[PDB]
Amino acid sequence: MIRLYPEQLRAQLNEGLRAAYLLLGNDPLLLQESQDAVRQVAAAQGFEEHHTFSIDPNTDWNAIFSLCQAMSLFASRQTLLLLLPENGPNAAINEQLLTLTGLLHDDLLLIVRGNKLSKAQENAAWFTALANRSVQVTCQTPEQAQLPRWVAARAKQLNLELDDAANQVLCYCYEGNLLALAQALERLSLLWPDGKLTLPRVEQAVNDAAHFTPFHWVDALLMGKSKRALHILQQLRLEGSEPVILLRTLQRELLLLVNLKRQSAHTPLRALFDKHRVWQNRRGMMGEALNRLSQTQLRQAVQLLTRTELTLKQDYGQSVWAELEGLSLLLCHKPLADVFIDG
Amino acid sequence: GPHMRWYPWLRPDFEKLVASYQAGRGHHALLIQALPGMGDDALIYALSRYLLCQQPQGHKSCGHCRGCQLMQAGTHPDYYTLAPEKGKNTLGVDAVREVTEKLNEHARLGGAKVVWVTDAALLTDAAANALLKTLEEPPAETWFFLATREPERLLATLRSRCRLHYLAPPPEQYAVTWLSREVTMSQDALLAALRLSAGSPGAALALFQGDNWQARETLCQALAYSVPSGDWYSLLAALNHEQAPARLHWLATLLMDALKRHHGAAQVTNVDVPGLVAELANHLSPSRLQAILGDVCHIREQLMSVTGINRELLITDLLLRIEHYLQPGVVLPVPHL
Amino acid sequence: LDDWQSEVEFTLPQATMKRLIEATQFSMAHQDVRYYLNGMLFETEGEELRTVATDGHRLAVCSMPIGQSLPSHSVIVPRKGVIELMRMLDGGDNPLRVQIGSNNIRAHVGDFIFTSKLVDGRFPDYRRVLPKNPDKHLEAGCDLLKQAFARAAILSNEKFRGVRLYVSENQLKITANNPEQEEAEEILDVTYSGAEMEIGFNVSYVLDVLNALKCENVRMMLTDSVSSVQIEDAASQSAAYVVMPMRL
Amino acid sequence: GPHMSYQVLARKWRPQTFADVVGQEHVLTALANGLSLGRIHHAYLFSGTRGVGKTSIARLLAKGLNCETGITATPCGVCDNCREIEQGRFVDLIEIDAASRTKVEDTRDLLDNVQYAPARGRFKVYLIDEVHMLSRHSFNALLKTLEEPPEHVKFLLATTDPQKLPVTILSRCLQFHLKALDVEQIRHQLEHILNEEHIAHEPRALQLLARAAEGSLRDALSLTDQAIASGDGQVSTQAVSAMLGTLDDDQALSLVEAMVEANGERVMALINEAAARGIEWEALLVEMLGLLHRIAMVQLSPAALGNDMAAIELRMRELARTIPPTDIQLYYQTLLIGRKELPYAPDRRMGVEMTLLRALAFHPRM
Amino acid sequence: GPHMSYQVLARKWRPQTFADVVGQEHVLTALANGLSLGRIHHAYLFSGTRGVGKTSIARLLAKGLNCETGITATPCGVCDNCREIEQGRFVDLIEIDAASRTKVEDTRDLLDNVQYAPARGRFKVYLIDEVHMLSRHSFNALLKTLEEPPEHVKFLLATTDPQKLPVTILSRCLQFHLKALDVEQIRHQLEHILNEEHIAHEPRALQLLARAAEGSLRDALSLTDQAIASGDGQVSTQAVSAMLGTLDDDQALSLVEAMVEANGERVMALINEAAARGIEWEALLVEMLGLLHRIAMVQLSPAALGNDMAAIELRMRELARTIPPTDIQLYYQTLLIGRKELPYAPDRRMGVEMTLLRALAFHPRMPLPEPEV
Amino acid sequence: LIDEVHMLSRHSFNALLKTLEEPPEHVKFLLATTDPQKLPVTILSRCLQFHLKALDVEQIRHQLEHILNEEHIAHEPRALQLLARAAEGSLRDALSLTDQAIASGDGQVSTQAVSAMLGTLDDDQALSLVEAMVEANGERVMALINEAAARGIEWEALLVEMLGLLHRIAMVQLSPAALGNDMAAIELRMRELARTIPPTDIQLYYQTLLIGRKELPYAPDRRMGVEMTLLRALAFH
DNA sequence: GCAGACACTACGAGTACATA
DNA sequence: TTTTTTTATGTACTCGTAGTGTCTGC
Ligand SMILES: Nc1ncnc2c1ncn2[C@@H]1O[C@H](COP(=O)(O)OP(=O)(O)O)[C@@H](O)[C@H]1O
Ligand SMILES: Nc1ncnc2c1ncn2[C@@H]1O[C@H](COP(=O)(O)OP(=O)(O)O)[C@@H](O)[C@H]1O
Ligand code: BEF
Ligand code: BEF
Ligand SMILES: [Mg+2]
Ligand SMILES: [Mg+2]
Ligand SMILES: [Zn+2]
Ligand SMILES: [Zn+2]
Repeated sequence: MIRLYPEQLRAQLNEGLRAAYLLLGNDPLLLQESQDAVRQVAAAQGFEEHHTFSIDPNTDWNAIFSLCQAMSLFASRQTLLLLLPENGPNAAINEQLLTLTGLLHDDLLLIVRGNKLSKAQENAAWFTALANRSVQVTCQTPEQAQLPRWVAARAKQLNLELDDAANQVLCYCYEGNLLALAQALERLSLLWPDGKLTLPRVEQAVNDAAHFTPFHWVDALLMGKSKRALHILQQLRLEGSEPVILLRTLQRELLLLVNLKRQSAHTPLRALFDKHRVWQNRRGMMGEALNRLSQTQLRQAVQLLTRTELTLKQDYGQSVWAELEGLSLLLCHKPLADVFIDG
Repeated sequence: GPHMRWYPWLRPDFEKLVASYQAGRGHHALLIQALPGMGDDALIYALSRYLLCQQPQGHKSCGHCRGCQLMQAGTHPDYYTLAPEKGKNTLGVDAVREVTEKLNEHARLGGAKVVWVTDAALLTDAAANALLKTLEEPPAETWFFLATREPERLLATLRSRCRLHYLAPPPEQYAVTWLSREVTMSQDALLAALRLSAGSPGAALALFQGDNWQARETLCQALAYSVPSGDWYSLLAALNHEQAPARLHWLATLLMDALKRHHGAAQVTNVDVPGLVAELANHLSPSRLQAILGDVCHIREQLMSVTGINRELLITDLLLRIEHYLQPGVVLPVPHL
Repeated sequence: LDDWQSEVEFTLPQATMKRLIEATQFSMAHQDVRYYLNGMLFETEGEELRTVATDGHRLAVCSMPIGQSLPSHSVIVPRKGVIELMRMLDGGDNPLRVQIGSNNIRAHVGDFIFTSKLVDGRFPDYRRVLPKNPDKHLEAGCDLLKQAFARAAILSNEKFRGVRLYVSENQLKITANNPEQEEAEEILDVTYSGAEMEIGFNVSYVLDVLNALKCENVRMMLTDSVSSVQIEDAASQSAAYVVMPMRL
Repeated sequence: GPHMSYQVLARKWRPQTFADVVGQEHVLTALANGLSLGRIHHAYLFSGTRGVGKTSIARLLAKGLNCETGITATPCGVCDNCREIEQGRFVDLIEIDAASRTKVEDTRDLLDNVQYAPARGRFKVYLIDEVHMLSRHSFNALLKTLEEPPEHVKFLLATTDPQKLPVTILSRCLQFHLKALDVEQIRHQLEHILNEEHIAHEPRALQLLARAAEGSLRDALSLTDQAIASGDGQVSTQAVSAMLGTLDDDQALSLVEAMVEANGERVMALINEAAARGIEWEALLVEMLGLLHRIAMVQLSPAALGNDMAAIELRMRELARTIPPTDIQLYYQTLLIGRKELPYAPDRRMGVEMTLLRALAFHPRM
Repeated sequence: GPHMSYQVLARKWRPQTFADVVGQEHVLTALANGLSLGRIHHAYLFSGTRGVGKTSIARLLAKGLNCETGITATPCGVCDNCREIEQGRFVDLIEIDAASRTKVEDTRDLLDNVQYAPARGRFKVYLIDEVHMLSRHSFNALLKTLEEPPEHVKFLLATTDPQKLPVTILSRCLQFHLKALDVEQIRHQLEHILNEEHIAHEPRALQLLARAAEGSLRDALSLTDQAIASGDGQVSTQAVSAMLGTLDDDQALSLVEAMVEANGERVMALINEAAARGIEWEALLVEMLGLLHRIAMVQLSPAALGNDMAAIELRMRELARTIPPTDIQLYYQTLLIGRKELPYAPDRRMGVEMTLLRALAFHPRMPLPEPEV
Repeated sequence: LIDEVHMLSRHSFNALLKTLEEPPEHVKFLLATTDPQKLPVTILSRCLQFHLKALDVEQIRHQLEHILNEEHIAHEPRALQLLARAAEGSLRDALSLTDQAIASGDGQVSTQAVSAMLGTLDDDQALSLVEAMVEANGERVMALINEAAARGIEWEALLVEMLGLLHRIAMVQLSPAALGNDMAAIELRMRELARTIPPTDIQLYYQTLLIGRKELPYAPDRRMGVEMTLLRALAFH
C-alpha cells in the first residue's frame, strides 16, 4: 500500500520482509529483472520454493492446495508468484485472494505481479486487508529524454565504457525497448572485452528494433523535417500499428490546432493552451509547433488527411498505411499548395 | 396492438393488400416502399398478424386464437423477424442464413409462415444475396415482407423478384391537420418540419417529439450568426453529433431554399424561417452557393454511406471548404462525370 | 401444442422401433444440400411401417410388419427428431403409440408424449432407386464377409474408404489401396455363379450395412460395374440396402 | 393452399421446354447443337443480367441431359426423370444455393462424394446458382474438380455477373452470355402469357411494362402481377400508367424548354406542380434525356422526329433552331449525371431540384 | 482412327510428350537441360496466369523423371510408368489438390508419410497443385521438409499467384514463370487441334479466337469448343463473330471515318445498320475507342498495328496521317465519357447516338454549325 | 534446436516458459524464428536474442563467386551482380537463382540466362517514363510501354507512382531541397526535371495524369488506358 | 458382466489472420 | 494525468469439454 519505487523496494527487501509484495507498472524488462532480484534475495533468505500461478478469470485457484497444506519433505518456506491479467482481476478473484490470505501460513509469501489496477480493483477486499502489512511498488520505463542518463548509468554499473555518439545511436535505434538495449549492451561487452567502445562497431551490433507509439509522430511533422519523418515512418515498419490509431491521433491534434488558429485572434495562445492541457510535456511544444504554419497550410493538411480518411475506410485501400508516408512527407516543404489537389 | 400507433391514411392500402392475400394470389414478397417512420412497419405487423393467424375472419384477425396471444406476447415459432443486432446498424448474413434454414421445415403450428425483414436497405450485400432462392422459390405457405425508403438502393437482383408496393404520404393539408391535432406549436414550423421529412408525417412527429427541434433552433441561430461574418466554423458545435447527417440535410435544405429564393420560387421548404433564407440569399453568390450545396450533399452521403467514419473530421473539412469558397478568386466544384 | 388430424395410432413394442431405426440410421443424411435427404421416411402400408434413409449413395429401407391396417402416408422426419426418438426407446415391453400429423410427429412412450417438427419436402421414390434386375446374385456368410471387409479396410484409403470387389465363380476377391501405396487382397468362398465382374465401392458403408443387419448368410444382387449393389439377408426380405459404386 | 404455392406468375410460367423459352436464340442453338451432335461439356456458366433466364436455361439443360430417351436436345417433359426434376426429387440434380451455402466446408463436402455413381440418372448435374458469392477458398476448391471431373459428373454455373469469379474458374467453363431481352420479345411473351391466363390486356400498357422492365422477364412479370392487384383483374393502361408513374402529360418538354431558357421560376413551379400531382422522378429525367437526344438529332439532321416527336415538331424544331449544338450536350450530360446521383440523394424531389439547379448554373445570370 | 467420343477438347489435348507443349521456351528448355545434366532440384514452383501449362508441365516432368529407362528429358509413351501417369492415378505421383488440403491436420500427415520409400520408379512426386491455398501453418510445416527433403522426394508446386506465398517458401524452391502465350502460338495450336479433329475452319475465326483468348491456351480451347457447338459442328467466321459479339461486321473503321469527316448521315446509317443487326452498343463503343487508340499509337509509330488487323491497314495509316493528335484525344475522351454514361443513358442506342453526336459537333476543323445566332 | 518458434501455441509457450524459468543446469537449448514479434515478451526477455542481419550485395556476390569457382562452373561478373541484386539479400535465394541460372545456361552461368532473368529483376521503370514524358525521346516511350505490357504490373499503381513522382517534383520546384532522400541513386538526373521544367508544365502534366487515372478503368483495356495517358502527356510539349 | 479406462471424435470458444 | 476512437464474412488452429464407441484385465 506504500506505493513506492523499486529503488526503495530494494531497501525494504534488504530489511525484514514486509509480508506480501506487489510490484506493478507496465515494464518492458524492469518487471522481470526486479522479479529476478526478488528471487535471488529470497533464495538467500528462507523462502526458496517459487510456485508460479497465473491469476486469470475462469481459472480456478489451485493455490489453495499450497495454502491449506504445508510442505512436508523440504518446507524451506515458499513463495507464490502471481501473474495478474493485463486488465486486472475481478471481484471473485479479489475475494478469493482474501480467502487465501486467511489460509496463509507463516512460511508462505505472497507475490502479486501485474500492471496498474483500477481503483475498485486497487481498493478490493484483499488489498484493503493487506494494507496493514503488505507493500505496493510501481515503476515505468524511462522516456525519450530520460534514456541517455539511464543507459550511461547501466553501462557504469556493468563496468563498460560508452561514448556520446554510442549513446546517441543507441537512443535512436533502441528508444524505450530496454530488453533490446540490455541485449545490445551485453553483445557489445562480449564482442569486445576491451572496455572501450566509442563508435567502432556499435552500429554493427545494433539493429533498428524499438517501439514507437503514435504521439511522437506529429512531434516530427510539426517541424516538417522530411528526412526525420521519413526515417520515423521507416522505423515504424515491422511493428506496424494499424493506420486507424495514427489517423485518430493526427486528426485529434490537427482539429485542436485548427481550433487554436481560429482562436489565435482571441485570448493568447498560452491562455488558450490553458484550455488545451494535452500535456505535450509543456503545452509549449505545441506552442513552438504553431509558430510554423498558415491558414492555407492547415487547409492543405486537412484536405489530404480527410481524403485519406475516406481512402482507407470507404473502399478499403491497401496502400493507405504507406499513405501515412505520403501525407506526412508532403507537408514538410509545402508552405501552401496552389490548389491543384484541394482534396 | 401494433408497436407504432395506427395511422389513418394507411387504412385503404391495407384493404387492397388484404384482397390480394384473400384470393391466395399474394406475391409472397411485398416490398413496402414508405418513408421512414410513416407507418410501413405498422402495416407489416397488421398484415403478418392476419397471415399467421390460422383462424382469421373477414379482413381482421380474430384476436382470440391462442396464435394471436402468441403474437401479442411477441413470441412465435412461425414469425421470424430479422432486425439489426443491438448496437450494430446492419443485419448480418448469419441471421438471414439461420432464418432461411429454419424456414426449411414446415410451419410449427399447422398454418403459414412469415419472415419479416425490419428494413430491406440495411441488408448486407452478402446477406441480401443470400435471401435469394428463398423468396423466389419459397416453400409452400411462406410469406416474406420487406420495407425500404427507396427500392433503387437495393441490390438489383433482389428487387427484381419482389412486388414493389408503394405508399403515398398523405396530402399536405391532411398531414398538417393531423400534426396540429397531435403536435402543438406553430403551423409554419410544423409544415417546415413535414417538408424536411420528405413529406412523411411520422418523421416530422419524431423530430418535434425528440430533441432534434431544439438542435435545429440552435443550428439556425448559429447560421444567423455565421452568415454575415463568414465564421462557419462555429456551426461545427451544432453539427457534430450522433445524428449528424440529418442536420447536414437541414443545412442543405436551407441552401436549396436560398437558391430558390434567388430564383424567386414562391414555395420553399424552410418557410418558417424567412430571415435565415433571406440572409443566405443576400450574402452568398449563387455560383458559390451551389458549390456549398454540392459539397454539403457529398459529405452528407459520405457520412451516411460508409459505416463508422469520423464525422468530426469530415464536418470540419466541409466547414473549411466553405471558408475557402467564401474567399474570392477560387475554383468551384463542377459535378464530375 | 394442439392435437392433429390424419393421426393414425400405432401399438408396437419399443424393440420393434429400435430394430427398425437401428436398421436404417447409419444411412441417414447429415448436413447435406438436399434438405429432404435428412431424417428418415416413414411410410405406412397395410403390411408394414416401411422406413427409408439415404445419403443419395446409401439407401437403407427396413420393413417390419405391424399387423394393423395403415392408410398410405409418407413422412420425412429430420435427423434431430430421429436421434431423439431413438434415445427415448428402451425397455421393449411398453407399447409405443406413434401419432402422425401433417406437420408434426408425436409419440407416446410409457407416460410421456414427445413431439418433433417435420421436414417439408418430397422424398425420392426408393423403389426406382433399387435396381430393376438382380441378374448377378451371390450369397456369403455374413460374419465371414464382415471380417474380410474389416481386414481389407484396415489398409484402405483414409479419406475415401474404398475397396474393390472382384466376383468370379464362387469367389469374392477384395482389393484395397491407399496413398503410401499398400495393397490388401482377400479371397472368400461364396455361392456365386455368373459373369465375371469387378466393382469399386466404399467399404465403410458396406461394413456399416453388415453391422446393421448381422444375419447368418447375406446375399447381394448386382448387374454391372456402374450398377448399384442391393444387399440383404438371405433369411427374409424385411431389410434391404443399396450401396453406390466407387470409380464409375 | 393453392397449387403448391405458385399462384404468382413469376414461378408458374418458367419454361419447361427449349421450345418454350423466349429469346436466347444463340445459347439455345448452341446447347441444342452440343446435345444432338454429341459435343458435350462438363461446365457451362450462364452470365447475364437479372431475370433473363440463366437458372431456367440451366434447369432445362439438366432435364435434357437426363431424359430417359437418351441425351436429347428437347427434354421429354412427360418421362419420369423430367417429372422428378420438376418436383425437385431427382437425387442427381444437386442444386446449390451458393449464396446461402458459401462456406468452403460444404464445397469440400460436396466434392468428396463426386466419385459416386449417379443414383438413377446418366449424369450427376451439380447445378450451382449465384456462384459469384462463393468464398475465395470455395472457388479455388472447385478448381481441380471443374477442370477434370469424372466421366459422369457435369457442372452448371448460374451467376449474375461473370467478372467477380476468379480468372481460373472463368477459363474452365463455357461462358454463355445471356443477351438481355429487347422490348418486342418482352411484349410478345407477356401477351402470350396473359392470353393463356385469360385476363384482358391493352397493348400500350404491355408496351409500358416492357419499356420499364429494362429487359427482364422476371421484372416485367412481377410488374404485371403488381398491376393486377391495382388494375382489378385486367392490366389496364390507366392503372399501369398510374402505378408505374409514367409521364402521360406534356409537362416534360415544357420544363425542358423552361430549363434551357434559364427560367428558374418556371422550372420550380413545374416541379412543384408535378410533385403535387404525384410524379415519379427517375422517369422524368429519362424523358429529359430522350427529348434532348431528339432535339440534338434533329439539330444535326432534320426530319428525324417520329410519332409524338413528329407531332410536337412545332416546338422541337424551334428548340433545335434556338439552342446551339454545344450547349445541348452539356445539358444532356448534366441531366444524366443528376439521374446517376438520384439514388444518392435523401429526397428524390430534392435530387431532381438539385439536378435542375445544376443545369441552370450553366447560365445563372438573372 | 478418329475415335468419335466427343469428350472435352481441353482434357483430350493436354500435352503428353515434352514436345506437344504450346511453345513455352524459357521453362521447357531449362527443365530439359536440368534433367540432362543430372541437376534434379528437389523443389520448384511454377507460376503464371491461368491455363498456360504449369499443371501440365508438372505432369510432363513427373513423366520424365519416373520413366522406366534412365532420366530422359523427352519422356517415352510406351513404358509402364509413363503409361500410368498418362492415364492418371499413377502409383508414385501423389497429386495433392491443396485447395482441398489446407488444414495443417493433413499437411502434417503428408510429412508423416513422406519418409516411406516409393515402390515403383525412382522418386515419388508430390505434385501439390494450387499451393497458394495452403493455410499458413501448413506452409510453416512444409518449410523444414522443403529445405532438406529425403533423397527420393521431389515437390512439384504449382500456383497462379506466387506472391501470396510466404517469402521463405519462395526461397526454398526454384521459380519458373510461364509467360502468357502470343497470338501466333495459340492460333497455330488451334489450327493443329482443328486439323487433327477433322473440323473445317476459317482463318478469321481462328484469329478471333486467339484474340479473345487473352493469351491463355485453355481459354482459346474452351472458346473453340464453344464455337464448334455454336456452329453446326464447323468453325466459321460468322458463327464465332456472332458468338463473341465482335464488330467484324461492317468493321468499325467506317463509323470512325464518318466521325472525322463529320457526316452525321453516314453515322446514322451505320447506327441503323448495327441496330438492325442487333449488336450490343457498348461493344461498338469499345471498338471505336480501340480504333482511336491504335490510330494514335500508329501516329506516334507506324509499327503499332497488329498483323491480325492487317485488313484495313491503308485506311488506318491514312487516318493516322490526317487527324491531328488533339482531335484524336478529344474523340477518345468524348467516347470514353459516353461509355461511362452508357448505363445511365435512357437507352444504349440513344446514348451511343448522342456520344457520336457530341464527338462530332465538338470537332474543331468541322464543327456542327450554330443554327442562327 | 526448436526451429521456427513463432508457431508454438500459447500453452506451448507457457510450457516453454516453465522450463526456461528453472532450466536443468546440464541442458541448454537453442531456438530460431523469422518473425520475433510473435513471441511472448517473457520468453523474449529471458532469451539472449541474437539478431542475424540480411546479407549485403557484396557478401552474396563474393560467396557466389567462391561457390561457382569451387565446383566447376565458369561465370562472368555481371551475371553475378545481377543474381545478387535479384536475391534481395537472402543467400539461399541467391543459391536457388544460381541453380536456375546454371539450368537455363546449360552448365554455364553466362550473361544470357541471367538476361532471361533480367525480365524479372528489371525494376527501375516508373522513373524513366516520367523522365521521358517531358520530351519526345522517340523509342524510349515505346520500349517502356512494351516492358510494362510484358511485365503486367498494376497500371493503376504505375500511374499513381507517376503522380507521386510528379507531385514531389512540383514540391521541389517551390523548394530547392524539398525531399532530398527521394531517389538517392537518381539525385543527379531527377533533379534536372525537378527544377528545369516550369511548374506550369508540371501542373498540366499532373492534370493530364489525374484525368487519365480517373477514366482509366473505363478504357477498353487498362493497357490501352495507360497508353492513352502517355499519348495525351506527349501531345502537349 | 463391466466400469472405467481409453480412445476417439465432435463442438464451442478464444485467438490470429485475410479479404473485400 | 488521463486523455479520441471502422466492419462483415470467412478460414484456421488449438485448447478444453462432452458425448460416445469398445473392451481390458478386472
Ligand atoms: N428465356 C426465358 N423464357 C421464358 N421465361 C423466362 C425466360 N427468362 C426468364 N423467364 C421468366 O422469368 C422467371 C424467372 O426466370 P429465371 O430463369 O429464374 O431468371 P434468372 O436467370 O435471373 O434466375 C421464369 O419463371 C420465367 O417466367
Ligand atoms: N502449353 C500448352 N500446350 C498445350 N495445351 C495447353 C498448354 N497450356 C494449356 N493447355 C490447354 O489447357 C488445358 C488445361 O491446361 P492446364 O495445364 O490445366 O493449365 P494450368 O496451368 O492453369 O493448370 C490443357 O488440357 C490444354 O488443352
Ligand atoms: F439473375 Be436471376 F434473377 F437469377
Ligand atoms: F487452370 Be490453371 F491451373 F490456373
Ligand atoms: Mg436465379
Ligand atoms: Mg490446374
Ligand atoms: Zn387469431
Ligand atoms: Zn517412359
